Amino acid sequence: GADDVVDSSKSFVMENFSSYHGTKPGYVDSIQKGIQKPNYDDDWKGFYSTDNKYDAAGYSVDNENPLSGKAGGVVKVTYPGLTKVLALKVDNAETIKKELGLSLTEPLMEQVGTEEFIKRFGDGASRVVLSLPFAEGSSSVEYINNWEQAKALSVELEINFETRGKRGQDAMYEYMAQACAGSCINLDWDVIRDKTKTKIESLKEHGPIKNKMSESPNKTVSEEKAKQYLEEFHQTALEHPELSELKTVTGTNPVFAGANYAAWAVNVAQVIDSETADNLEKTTAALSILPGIGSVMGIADGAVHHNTEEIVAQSIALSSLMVAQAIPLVGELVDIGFAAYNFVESIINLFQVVHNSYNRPAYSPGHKTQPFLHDGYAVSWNTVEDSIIRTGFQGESGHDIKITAENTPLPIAGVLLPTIPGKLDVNKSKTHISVNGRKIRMRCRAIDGDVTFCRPKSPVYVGNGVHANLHVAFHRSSSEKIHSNEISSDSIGVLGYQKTVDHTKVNSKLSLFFEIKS
Amino acid sequence: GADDVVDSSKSFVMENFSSYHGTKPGYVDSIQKGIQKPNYDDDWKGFYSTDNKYDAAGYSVDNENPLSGKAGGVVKVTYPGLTKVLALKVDNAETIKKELGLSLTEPLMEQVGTEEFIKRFGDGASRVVLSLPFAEGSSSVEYINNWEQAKALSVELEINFETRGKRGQDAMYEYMAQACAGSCINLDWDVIRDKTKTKIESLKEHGPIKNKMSESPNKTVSEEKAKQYLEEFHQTALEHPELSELKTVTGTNPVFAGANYAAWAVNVAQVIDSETADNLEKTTAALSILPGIGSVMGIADGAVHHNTEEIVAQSIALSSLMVAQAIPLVGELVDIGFAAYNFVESIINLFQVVHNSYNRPAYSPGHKTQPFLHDGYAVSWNTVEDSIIRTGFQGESGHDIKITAENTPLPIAGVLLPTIPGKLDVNKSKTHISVNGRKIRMRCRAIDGDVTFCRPKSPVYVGNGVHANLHVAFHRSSSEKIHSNEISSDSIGVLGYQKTVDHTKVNSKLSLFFEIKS
Amino acid sequence: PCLRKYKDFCIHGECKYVKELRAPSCICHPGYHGERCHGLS
Amino acid sequence: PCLRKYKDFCIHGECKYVKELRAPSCICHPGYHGERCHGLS
Repeated sequence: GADDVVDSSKSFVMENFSSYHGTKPGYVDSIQKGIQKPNYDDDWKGFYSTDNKYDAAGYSVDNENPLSGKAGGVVKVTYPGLTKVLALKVDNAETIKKELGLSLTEPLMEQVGTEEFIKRFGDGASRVVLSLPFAEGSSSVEYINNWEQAKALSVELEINFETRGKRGQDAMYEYMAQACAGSCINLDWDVIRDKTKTKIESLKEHGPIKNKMSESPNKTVSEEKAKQYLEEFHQTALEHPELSELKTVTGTNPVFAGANYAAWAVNVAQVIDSETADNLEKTTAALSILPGIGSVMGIADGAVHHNTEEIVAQSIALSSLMVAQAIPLVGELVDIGFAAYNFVESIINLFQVVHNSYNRPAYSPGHKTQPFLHDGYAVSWNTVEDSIIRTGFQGESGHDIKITAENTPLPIAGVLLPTIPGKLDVNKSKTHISVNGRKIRMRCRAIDGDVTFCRPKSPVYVGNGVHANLHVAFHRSSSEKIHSNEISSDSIGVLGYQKTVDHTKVNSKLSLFFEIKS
Repeated sequence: GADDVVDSSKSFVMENFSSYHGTKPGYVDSIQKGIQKPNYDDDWKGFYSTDNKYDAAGYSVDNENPLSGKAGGVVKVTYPGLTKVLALKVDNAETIKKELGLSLTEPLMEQVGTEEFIKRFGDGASRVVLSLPFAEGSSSVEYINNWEQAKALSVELEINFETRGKRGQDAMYEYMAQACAGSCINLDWDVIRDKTKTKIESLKEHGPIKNKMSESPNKTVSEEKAKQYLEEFHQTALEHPELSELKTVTGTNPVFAGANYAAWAVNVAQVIDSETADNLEKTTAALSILPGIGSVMGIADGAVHHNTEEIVAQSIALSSLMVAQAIPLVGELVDIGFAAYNFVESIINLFQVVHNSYNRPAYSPGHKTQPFLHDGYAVSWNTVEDSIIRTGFQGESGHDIKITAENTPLPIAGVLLPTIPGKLDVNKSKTHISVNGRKIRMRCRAIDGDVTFCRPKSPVYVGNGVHANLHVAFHRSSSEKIHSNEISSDSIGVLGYQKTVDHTKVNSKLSLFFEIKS
Repeated sequence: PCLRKYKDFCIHGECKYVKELRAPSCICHPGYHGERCHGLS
Repeated sequence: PCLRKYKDFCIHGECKYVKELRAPSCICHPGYHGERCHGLS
């Protein structure tokens, strides 16, 4: 059954099939002459490319020093004549060979290169290239070329990061930022490096800073008393004119509090030692497994708040001055050289990794199967289809929402359902919540014509070991499709316990966003 | 296509098909004479029963006063002769009729009662009964009987709660507790009612209590200052000999702290008013949407810690005395009558609901698709199949684990994979984590022969808007099935940031439990 | 009650008093979230 | 290192020092969880 493993919708033949390849450093010039060959699944031996040059870029780092090496480049490889791209529904070679009726006793990619396979599944092309979804959470695909067929490729250079001779991996990430800059963080790290250096020296030569630097006990102390110094040093340091903009964007969000920079400074001091502090790979390595970084990065609530070269520089500068105060209080090394040197370099690298994550497309909390985590609860659509509300027909549809809580028993007061009378109304009887098997019916009631409210008949609690599934049933009386202007809200509001938000008693709202389709 | 909507594996014919039905109060005697007939989907008009008498019990409450009414009973209904149970793969009548080729212009349950349907799908029986999974998260099924065919049923009584004349719904929950008592909380609420009453009066007549009762400002005050009084009152009250056992089981867990009973007392005071305080339904209603109840229930970490009549009584007693102190400080009613009266009754009812949840079978955090929520992270198996590791064959298998974090950027240091050499080893190359589309490879390494450790090549952070999918690939060299004794660990340890647990720096472990099968 | 007492409570959403629970609510406009529909995403 | 320094750290699990991260770890026995494999579930 070829229809069982080959996704024909995504399979096709084209003239001059082109793709991209991430080229490690030192291989940029050599690869521009031809594709040449040098696991537990011998079947996938082959040359790998991708339909996305930006993803391809990601693969241009030293496999030796993966965290903080230098970048190589990206090349565009093209096949002359016709090439068949056979997209696959699975990545299990054994299962593929069975369903495709092949030699179960030989590697898969080698059979993909034989004329027998190129004849049968080739639909005309000179060679075949396997195509599998790049990864979970992406639209890009991964092209697996047969080693033999791949010598036929024509390599042309697209970008060369090493050629830009830029610090760390700046060139590489500057390139990837283009993906969205056609949120979208497109920063100039050179500028950020400049501003940071300038500010670190300015802070050091500031009266109050020096003044506070003296109040430092300067020898190892308990981390409880250390934080208190750093927090005070923080408040003081943040007063400096150079850091004016940080003082402002920082005063509101708790994540960005001085206590947070303080605990961060201490964490760093505790894990870096003379050995580590000397090596860039080793440092970045230690730093990357520490919590509280969003505090210095200005990342919280699904957003990168430190969106400018100016603020980014100010945050790193402050973090570096703090780390320098922290080292003698609980560290064990050459007290400061690290803070303005390696620490800045590693941290800059981590910022770049996280910024890259936010620039990439993604589903927000409550969308598709992504959980929405709020006030101790964790809700999400059972499946992607559940998040999709179809229209243009008369009839029912049901929607499952997984709900649970982190620990102690938390209530579920009821649920708010957006409605469009005639095209989308709540089926009051096919709608319920089941808590650990207990199917509990709900008392629904159209508050407005815009929203119905359903409340469980018997109390509903969720927690560690107590999960529930809310089943929203919709009914359509008109076979006319819902029109955009009609959509007054695109989410289902599950209500938790009663809290006090800005002086008003309201219930915790956990949102499950949906999409109207068909 | 009948095979598309009828689950034949769960379909069958049997002599004297019997099932259970939850009977509302006032209908216990009448229903024992015969099944007689009295939504948006007219198709499911019918008499509903279930294969589980305990679930059936749940449905014996006043539909009028669903939260705290009285219980009716359960009856066993049997069909004479042969009955065909046609289990269905879906609950969409329209889809069922199409695939079963029926009149799309008439209700479903009515066609299920016609001889035409009883002939075709009946496989011999006199009538057919539809069977659908009771709910999500249960093994019980729901039987939908045709109204006509159901007069043929023979009703025999199983249990009558109203006949036990027990307070609230005690009879009903005592019955349900039997489900596990063949954790398993099987309490004697009569005893708990006794002990609570005795303790409330003993506390009231205790010197220190009266002594502290006087330090009460007795008129409305800020809730900040109110808590402080209640917390002090708490510490004092907890000293009383009657509450010795509570003082002990409470001193360790933070959830059970005096601050927690204090904030609870205040919450209650703030939502109950003269109207509410007078009605049992209205009270229980208000109470049920308040957080912090696990504090008085002694529920936390997936366990009901207040497992005895004695401790349960002590907790409720203390909670009642506190609520009485709280009322004048922020309430607005007949100051106390409520606390020893209605409050105790409602709270007792809520305890019963939650205890019932823990007695019911359920998947713990990290099992099947249930998320494991720890240190800000939220991980879980992408699908149920992912949580199942098969054996008894040579070859691969892949396993997806959804990972994310509530807010700020949290790291993923790497992952610990349990292994059984020869039967289950890590496929180092088919194993990776993809963060928002970015496929990141991993450096794996057998620490022991018992566990391999994989670390991401480039740093991995997850958070609000940054999700990831860890793909563990397993390889089998022996076609011999893994034997129980061999299984030295049944979970995958995803490591988060580095914390300090009991003096040792360790990484946050988020566990995904699996099952070896086939 | 959304007119008088709970006016301006809801930011990016429509105010609807939920009688049963005796509290206002905010039906967040497309893409917004929050008790007061303060944020987008 | 599990012998000397990190002895008794792991409750219901086997201690394994993870060199890369420079810290011990506990491979929880069937059904246990926790950094120290303290709890069942």
